Amino acid sequence: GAGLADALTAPLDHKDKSLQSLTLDQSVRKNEKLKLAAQGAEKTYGNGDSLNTGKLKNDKVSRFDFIRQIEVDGQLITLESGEFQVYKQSHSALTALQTEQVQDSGKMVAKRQFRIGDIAGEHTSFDKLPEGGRATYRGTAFGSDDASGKLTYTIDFAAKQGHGKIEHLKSPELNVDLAASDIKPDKKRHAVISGSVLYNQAEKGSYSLGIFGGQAQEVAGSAEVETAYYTKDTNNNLTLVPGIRHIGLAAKQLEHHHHHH
Repeated sequence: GAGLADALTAPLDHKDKSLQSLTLDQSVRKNEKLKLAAQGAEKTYGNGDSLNTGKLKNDKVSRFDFIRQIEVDGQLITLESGEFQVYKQSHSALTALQTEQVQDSGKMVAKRQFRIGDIAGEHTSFDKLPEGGRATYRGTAFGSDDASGKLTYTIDFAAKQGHGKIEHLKSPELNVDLAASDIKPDKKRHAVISGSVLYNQAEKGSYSLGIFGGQAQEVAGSAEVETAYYTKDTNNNLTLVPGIRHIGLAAKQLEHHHHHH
């Protein structure tokens, strides 16, 4: 697939597959500039700009190089550097950022972080949900340095309650269970599910999924798993501090098309 450079250069096309535009909001805030570069050329994005996801492959992670910067007195200052990840589905898509370089004034230090960017798509109205039956969504859960997570979720529309499970991630602590939670309409009446995660029947963080698709075809959100990492003091004093591991979640129902299997 060589159309990943077309996502940064070619305009929006109505014939492109599935979700063709992603509004970059949380990925780049305020006056910041998010420069994406991959394959051939590059494109700079501002807050609210559109990402031409239509020319990216569905159900796969596209990887760009991102430089998050800001202008100070007419000159761009590199705030963050790393890899920008985009997972595209048919009615929803989400982005993630792997921090590789931060500031620490004029230089850049090497720090590795990972956060979830935007989670956008055709939000399903809570007032337009099915009434009865259980939908099975299967897809990907991807975290820092691991895109092979297998996400499985199921929603009961008669009880308005869904639950899930994450498997096959490299770190066995991240293979956590998505506890049962109710379907609730958010501020914009969109159908969202928020709950906790369970490892060995113990709370280890939270998770938030959004229902996307005109007929609730897909679910897309993120999970925050509670972990603990080491901090090396200025005198080599280790401290076991708590941290959060962010996991991108994106699943879809099994499709049945008119003219192909």
